[PDB]
Amino acid sequence: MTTITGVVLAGGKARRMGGVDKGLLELNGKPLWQHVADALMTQLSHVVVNANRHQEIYQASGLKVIEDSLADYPGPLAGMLSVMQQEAGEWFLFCPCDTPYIPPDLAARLNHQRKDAPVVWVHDGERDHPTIALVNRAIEPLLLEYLQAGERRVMVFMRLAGGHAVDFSDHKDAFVDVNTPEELARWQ
Ligand SMILES: [Li+]
Repeated sequence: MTTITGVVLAGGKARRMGGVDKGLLELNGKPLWQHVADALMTQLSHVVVNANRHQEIYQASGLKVIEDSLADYPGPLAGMLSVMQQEAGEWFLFCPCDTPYIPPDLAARLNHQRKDAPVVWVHDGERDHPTIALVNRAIEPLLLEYLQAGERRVMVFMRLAGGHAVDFSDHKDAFVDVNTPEELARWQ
């Protein structure tokens, strides 16, 4: 019913008994994934989270938790596909669980700059963030074919799908990512 579903990508696998659950690390008392979810809810009515560990903890804030298919495909594309297979609706705005400062015009600017492409993603002036991506439904069969072929590379896929980068270089620091607990400590 709404146009774009927001999706927080809070990782798959647990390729050694998980280890650190990055989405649940807390920034000012609030799990990183929830910072992302709250920022997406500012701009979108329907937001879900892809998480494959500690699902009960993710389920605590009342959002739908989507788990990866048993295919166990590699990398962030696997979560994107699992969500498209389990959610209706024509557009998805994906964002990883570690970029807590994403801006309230993320969806609007990506949509304004889509210019007929089926996929666009954020470029922050220094690097591509191909997992912060507005993706049309039509990408679902292409993703499934790519992952079934044994591929994993995210940027390569986004290029094959006919996507382009959208320039968010004017958004100072909105796309900083917190990759480690060590990094997290610096933003408290
Ligand atoms: Li554990």
